[PDB]
Amino acid sequence: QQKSLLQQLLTE
Amino acid sequence: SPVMVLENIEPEIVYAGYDPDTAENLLSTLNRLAGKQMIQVVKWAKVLPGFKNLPLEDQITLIQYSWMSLLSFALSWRSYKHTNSQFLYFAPDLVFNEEKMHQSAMYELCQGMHQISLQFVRLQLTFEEYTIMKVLLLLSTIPKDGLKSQAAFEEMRTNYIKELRKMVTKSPNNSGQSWQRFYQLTKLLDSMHDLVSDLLEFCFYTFRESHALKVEFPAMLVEIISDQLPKVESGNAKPLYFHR
Ligand SMILES: C[C@]12C=CC(=O)C=C1CC[C@@H]1[C@@H]2[C@@H](O)C[C@@]2(C)[C@H]1C[C@H]1O[C@@H](C3CCCCC3)O[C@]12C(=O)CO
Repeated sequence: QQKSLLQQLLTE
Repeated sequence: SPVMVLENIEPEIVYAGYDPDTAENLLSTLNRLAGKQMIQVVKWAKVLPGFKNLPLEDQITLIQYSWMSLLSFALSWRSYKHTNSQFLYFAPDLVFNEEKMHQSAMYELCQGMHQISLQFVRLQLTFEEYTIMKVLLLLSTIPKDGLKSQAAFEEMRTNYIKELRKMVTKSPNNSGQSWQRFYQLTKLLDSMHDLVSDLLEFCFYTFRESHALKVEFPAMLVEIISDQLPKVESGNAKPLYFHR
């Protein structure tokens, strides 16, 4: 439904 | 040599923020601690040689499969360094062992984690060995039908295994027993699959029955377990062994 915390941390 | 990089990128210690002294409050506190630790695990993996170059999808898959092995392994290291493995050093403000557990299942999970820590005392595990073994645990479980960049993963895994073997076998501290030691470290990594299987089964239960049991999970774990649980349940999880 939205970007995961795991994905956001890996791509920030 | 990734060993030099590994010492540099090592996460710092996080506090639990402990207190009512009940099972549901202990479990909720531990789960919230796991969420803080997970932030430092992801930042550690982000700047990890080899892993940093896999597709985003593969990086997510690997972290979701191995988050438990990473946290229980780091817990065993802290327990060893700070208490000589007498207690489980969850955080500086949350230190205990099996003797504080009254429920049979909770005692056994606590004991299983303590037994890994005691194996660090028996081996006199060094920081160098620990950091490579920690990387090998991130690369210990893959999807049944493999990853997107399966070959690149296999290359990086074989390289980390070789870095462990060369480091152990070439050290003068292990003369006369270096191969025996290497095989003890690889057996300890295989035995991590057995412990983690049990910690995950209790975790999946407390997650499914979270509301009924009053066991709280942070957002990081809610999202991770939500993706991991259907993969594990469907048999889409291939643990990689050294001696099995
Ligand atoms: C990841 C975890 C957190 C911080 C840490 O430093 C190390 C770990 C590894 C073990 C991780 C831990 C926490 O989430 C709590 C977990 C997930 C646990 C495994 C499960 O088992 C029980 C244990 C906790 C110790 C005493 C016996 C019961 O708690 C867990 C659970 O299911 C609660 O819902």
